[PDB]
Amino acid sequence: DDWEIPDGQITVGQRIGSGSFGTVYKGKWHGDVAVKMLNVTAPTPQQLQAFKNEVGVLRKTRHVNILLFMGYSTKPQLAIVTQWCEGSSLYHHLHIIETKFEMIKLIDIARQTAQGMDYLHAKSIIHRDLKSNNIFLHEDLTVKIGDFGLATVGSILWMAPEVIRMQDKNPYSFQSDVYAFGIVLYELMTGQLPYSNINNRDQIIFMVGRGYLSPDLSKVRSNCPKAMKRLMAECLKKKRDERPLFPQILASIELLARSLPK
Ligand SMILES: CCOC(=O)c1sc2cnccc2c1Nc1ccc2c(c1)=CCC=2NO
Repeated sequence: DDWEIPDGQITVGQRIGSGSFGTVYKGKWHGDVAVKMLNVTAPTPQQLQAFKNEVGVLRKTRHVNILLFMGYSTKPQLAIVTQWCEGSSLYHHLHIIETKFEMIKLIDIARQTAQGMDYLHAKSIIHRDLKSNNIFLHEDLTVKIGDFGLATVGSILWMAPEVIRMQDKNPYSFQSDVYAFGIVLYELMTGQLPYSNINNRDQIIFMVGRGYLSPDLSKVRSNCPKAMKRLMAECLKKKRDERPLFPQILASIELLARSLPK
């Protein structure tokens, strides 16, 4: 049953980038896998803890739309092994290679991301770092929500105002996750990162916190359904309690889906 992998089983190859608390690599372990690794000579109890935390979280997830946790290793170094996604993250698709997705597809990406979160929230798992960087597109047609380093039971554009102005003790809730999802909906419908016309970060932070700046929703592409625009505004509510929860969100996306191809 248990998920530890004995030393020497994980062949670590190409370095591909970074995730929360570690470096990501493409590896082999009964096929292609992704490997997030500490690569520190000796781990701090600080690091040891965030590692044991994440593993504990991942092992409660088993879902199409949640990046499949496969195993962990503490042996050569601290490392988490997950399935491989050939074809890049949603952030990369949108703001790096500039994939021009069709609308029908964009809504389906949004329908799966919603689907995955509903699952996590049903299991009382707050992601706390949802962004397009953490939304992976497996073989170009299947959304896998990844990176649970911050989840519970640095990147500010997806952060709800409440979270931005650090008060009280815990600003992170289902509602804060909904906000994050709201911004990825923005990226999808606009093909742009929010506040793109402001070049000062500490201004964007300040301003979102005091609520002087919200995402400019009149930038959604003309064939984005009125129903979809409405849901987006609902997610990006400054007051957190005026946001819907994912069960209600998902329903809306599935209703606008059926009345689209016709
Ligand atoms: C170019 C940078 O991209 C990366 O960071 C990539 S490319 C890729 C491909 N397939 C799966 C994951 C990834 C990935 N990121 C991640 C992010 C978090 C991860 C991870 C891989 C393995 C365990 C873990 N924590 O839960």
